[PDB]
Amino acid sequence: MIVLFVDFDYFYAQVEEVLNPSLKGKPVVVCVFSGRFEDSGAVATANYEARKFGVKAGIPIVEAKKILPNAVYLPMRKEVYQQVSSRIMNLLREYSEKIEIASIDEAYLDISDKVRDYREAYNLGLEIKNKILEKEKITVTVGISKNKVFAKIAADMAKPNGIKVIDDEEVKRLIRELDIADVPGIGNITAEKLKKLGINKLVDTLSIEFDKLKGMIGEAKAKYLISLARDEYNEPIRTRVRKSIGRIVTMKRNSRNLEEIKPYLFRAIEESYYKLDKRIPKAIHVVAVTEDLDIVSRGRTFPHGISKETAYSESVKLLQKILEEDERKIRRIGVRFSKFI
DNA sequence: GGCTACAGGACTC
DNA sequence: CAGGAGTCCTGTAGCC
Ligand SMILES: Nc1ccn([C@@H]2CS[C@H](COP(=O)(O)OP(=O)(O)NP(=O)(O)O)O2)c(=O)n1
Ligand SMILES: [Ca+2]
Ligand SMILES: [Ca+2]
Ligand SMILES: [Ca+2]
Ligand SMILES: [Ca+2]
Repeated sequence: MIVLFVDFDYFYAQVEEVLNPSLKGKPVVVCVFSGRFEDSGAVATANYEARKFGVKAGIPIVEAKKILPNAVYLPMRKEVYQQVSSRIMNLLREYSEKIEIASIDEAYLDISDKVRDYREAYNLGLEIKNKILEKEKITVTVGISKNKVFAKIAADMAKPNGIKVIDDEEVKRLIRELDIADVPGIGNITAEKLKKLGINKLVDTLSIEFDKLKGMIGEAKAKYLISLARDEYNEPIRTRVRKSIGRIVTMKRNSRNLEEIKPYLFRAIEESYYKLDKRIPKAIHVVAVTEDLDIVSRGRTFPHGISKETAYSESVKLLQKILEEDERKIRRIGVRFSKFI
């Protein structure tokens, strides 16, 4: 199989640049203002200008400002980025029916039947990079390999504004050399408990007792890593269908007071229903982020669709449930709908 | 034993 | 100083 992965560069930031070219060349920081106090919130993402100085996704906005006080701080305008995204996804579909839109920012294309080899695949990569630049002036990075995991690693190595092919030999080389931390799906926690078994590379999973790998990191995860080490990994490119829709908001104040939280919970429901469009969920979950950043939740599945009214009442019951079974204070409250009809 | 629901865990962008 | 949205897996407990 031949997979061609497309990853838009500093997507949110670049879209802002396309809409306002004077930004070009400056450090741009796209932010999620929380509402609690001046500059409370976090960085959603930033361009390379800002990034090369340590301003990265997830850090607090005030910390970003300490590092880059004169950078441009823009509020997230997701709907805008989503519309530009949708248009680019449509361009990619001209290249293949077997397409997987993994996020607002990435897409996997199976071009096995469009191209004969990696040479023709690389060339198809330039063709795509060019198309997107012509139509939307967005630069992207193209990763190419025999499966989704290595096509993504390929792009991770070539961004930004790049294109890279990882043929069969480098796959073998990477299995040996590549820091297993850089493997998609392995975060700090997993990587810590991995690399602490001397497993620092994909190969190391082959020589360790299985019940043991699986003891530290779970079955699915160990099979995944091993199948990759054996160069026997295969996951087809697939149309993705959204399985949940939700909304979570940050309260001005942390609270444990039911009447004080309801307003937030209710607004989160309204926004959620809106996004459901015509989907009818059978399940609802009330999600709360506590005082200390711990996530708690209580849900319920119904044998029928959930009307907005039923969502309102059930959410309060679920919220009460949380309040009763957890003495902590809530800082963020929301809901998530799933199991659509 | 294994399938279901539910709640938490970990990860990705 | 700690936003937001969405996905997959696992441990536990009911049940067949
Ligand atoms: N922690 C994070 C990470 C990403 N984001 C959002 C979700 S999608 C948008 C992608 O922006 P981005 O900077 O282009 O992400 P990348 O790491 O792919 N940058 P790139 O090198 O272009 O692929 O960032 C976020 O809100 N919070
Ligand atoms: Ca990405
Ligand atoms: Ca990107
Ligand atoms: Ca063509
Ligand atoms: Ca990692």
